[PDB]
Amino acid sequence: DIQLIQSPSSVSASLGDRVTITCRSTQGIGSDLAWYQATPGTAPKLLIYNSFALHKGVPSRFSGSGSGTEFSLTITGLQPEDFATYYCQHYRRLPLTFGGGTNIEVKRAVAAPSVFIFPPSEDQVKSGTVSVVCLLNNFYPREASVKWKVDGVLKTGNSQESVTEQDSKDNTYSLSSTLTLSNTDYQSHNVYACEVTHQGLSSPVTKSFNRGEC
Amino acid sequence: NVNYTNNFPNIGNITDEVRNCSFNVTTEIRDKKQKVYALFYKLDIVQMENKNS
Amino acid sequence: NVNYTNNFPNIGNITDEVRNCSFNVTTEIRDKKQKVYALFYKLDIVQMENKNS
Amino acid sequence: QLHLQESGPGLVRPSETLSLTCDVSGGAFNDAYCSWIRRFPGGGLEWIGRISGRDGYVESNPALTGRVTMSIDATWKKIVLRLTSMTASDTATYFCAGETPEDDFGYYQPYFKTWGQGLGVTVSSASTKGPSVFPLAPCSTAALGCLVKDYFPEPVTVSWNSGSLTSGVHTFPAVLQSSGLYSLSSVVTVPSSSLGTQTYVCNVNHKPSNTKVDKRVEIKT
Ligand SMILES: *[C@@H]1O[C@H](CO)[C@@H](O[C@@H]2O[C@H](CO)[C@@H](O[C@@H]3O[C@H](CO[C@H]4O[C@H](CO[C@H]5O[C@H](CO)[C@@H](O)[C@H](O)[C@@H]5O)[C@@H](O)[C@H](O[C@H]5O[C@H](CO)[C@@H](O)[C@H](O)[C@@H]5O)[C@@H]4O)[C@@H](O)[C@H](O[C@H]4O[C@H](CO)[C@@H](O)[C@H](O)[C@@H]4O)[C@@H]3O)[C@H](O)[C@H]2NC(C)=O)[C@H](O)[C@H]1NC(C)=O
Ligand SMILES: *[C@@H]1O[C@H](CO)[C@@H](O)[C@H](O)[C@H]1NC(C)=O
Ligand SMILES: *[C@@H]1O[C@H](CO)[C@@H](O)[C@H](O)[C@H]1NC(C)=O
Ligand SMILES: *[C@@H]1O[C@H](CO)[C@@H](O)[C@H](O)[C@H]1NC(C)=O
Repeated sequence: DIQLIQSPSSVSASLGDRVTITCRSTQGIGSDLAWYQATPGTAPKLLIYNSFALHKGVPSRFSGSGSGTEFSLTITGLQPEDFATYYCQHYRRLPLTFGGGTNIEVKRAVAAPSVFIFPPSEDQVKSGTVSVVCLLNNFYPREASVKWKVDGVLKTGNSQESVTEQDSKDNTYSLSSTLTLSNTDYQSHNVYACEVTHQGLSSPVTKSFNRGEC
Repeated sequence: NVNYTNNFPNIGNITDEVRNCSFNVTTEIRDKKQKVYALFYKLDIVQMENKNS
Repeated sequence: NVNYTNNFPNIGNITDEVRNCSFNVTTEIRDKKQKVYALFYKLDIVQMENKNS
Repeated sequence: QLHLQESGPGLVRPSETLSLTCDVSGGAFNDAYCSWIRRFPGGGLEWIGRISGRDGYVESNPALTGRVTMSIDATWKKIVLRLTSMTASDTATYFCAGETPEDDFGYYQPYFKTWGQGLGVTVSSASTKGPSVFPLAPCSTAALGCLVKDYFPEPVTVSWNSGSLTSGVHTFPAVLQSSGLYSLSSVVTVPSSSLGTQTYVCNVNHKPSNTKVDKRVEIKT
């Protein structure tokens, strides 16, 4: 019944920065609110209750604030465990709707994506399927659009994506852009080139394979 | 309601001015509550939180 | 408090004479209560039964 | 202290009841309220109905208007969550958290103090299927890979040379397609100076099947 919208849905900062979040409500929830630090793969850990009362045991740098409808959270120092998904929850009246979930990550080592291409192997032809993938590596930030000019026409929908989490060495990601087809359609068209979009690079690098044995 | 309503002035219609609100009151006995309905003009009722109340 | 407190009389402090007293108020969610706080002098409250009440 | 651990059945057939049971250890819900929270992949968290300890009373999210049913028993360490007509969009990590019984600012405030461990449940028909391994190889910095298709269930370990888990190992998250059978890609980043000489053995293994298959990258021209 009550929709909580938290902003920004994606933000990145380095070690020891000053980070702020907001969780705006559509109805007045008084001072009833709770904040969580839900690392993926594990249960969330409570941080704030009643929108300003720090929980016991948790680090006391989570100087929460906000009252009424505009609720905000502030962090002074950043630990390695700070970078995780945050959720804002209300408990004013039923139902107990949660928040969308903001993200905090390290923002360092800006670089350009490395585009790869791998035409399907011969033993993938033994089965009635085609497995061709255009790999993306060493890029920042996460968002990127991969285009596939199939003879100049984009048969969109078959471009699957799978991004690994933030890196602990050079702070990058890795998307697996693949288009799984069959033998009756893969051999029909001529060119299968994957083109991506990014800001750190100069020109979108086109990667493809020669029509035939490659 | 009647349809033509003697539309000589043709000013409007009282819908979107009244609300048909139900609430729980107490009868002549304190230990008994009854649910009753009433028509209230929109100028007599204020909308608190939980907009459907 | 401040430290000196203008310690000319050196009599005492208002603690052990005042108390927090807090009491329930009902809320929207069923079986949920909010505590309302106040400071009351010991001369205005009496302990009936079930100590700390 | 209070510890909440739940095992339940696990994976179940579509359109079948998910009777998850949460175990309370150390404490007891003699007066507190127990709640169920499920976490979809990504996205956020959706609150499921609530149960009291002194009395048997069940709340429910209006979205799940009639699908939910809860039970409590004599001892206050056993609790069961019952869902009816469970659809195919009910994959989540069903948590188990208890409401705060008292606080400086109120009583029985429903903000979850201690969570449980939960379990990542998924629902799909045509479940049982053995993994199928495909290799990856360019035609002419490059990389290789070991794709695993139509495997069940999660997960499938990807052993890169059984000791080469050091650099460029971008094991991507598993993906689910419309066919209901998962696809999992793999890669290890290698430069263009050790190609065609050193074998890149890729011993991808699935725990219930042990799909020990050996493969290497080849450059064909
Ligand atoms: C602001 O509001 C808050 C909340 O509203 C309020 O705090 C509450 O105050 C009330 C009244 O003092 C408390 O109610 C008591 O609850 C006791 C716990 O009951 C549970 O446990 C019973 C037994 O299991 C436990 O037994 C012992 C007890 O100590 C324990 O060690 C064990 O480990 C075990 O866990 C259990 O039987 C009971 O369930 C019964 O009751 C319900 C409700 O009636 C009934 O439906 C069930 O079928 C079942 O019969 C429950 O699960 C309880 O012991 C205690 O009972 C005494 O009082 C009754 C009634 O007066 C008498 O008949 C008798 O003397 C009993 O001994 C009583 O019910 C409640 O727990 C507080 N809530 C808190 C603290 O969160 C504040 O006071 C308010 N602020 C103010 C007033 O300033
Ligand atoms: C009520 O008022 C509206 C407002 O114009 C009008 O359109 C309608 O005909 C009136 N009568 C009924 C029965 O709705
Ligand atoms: C009146 O009380 C009954 C039972 O107590 C309840 O079902 C109904 O929703 C109430 N109506 C209101 C509060 O308008
Ligand atoms: C108040 O007076 C008492 C006298 O026993 C003293 O011990 C205490 O330090 C004083 N201050 C406070 C804050 O209690």
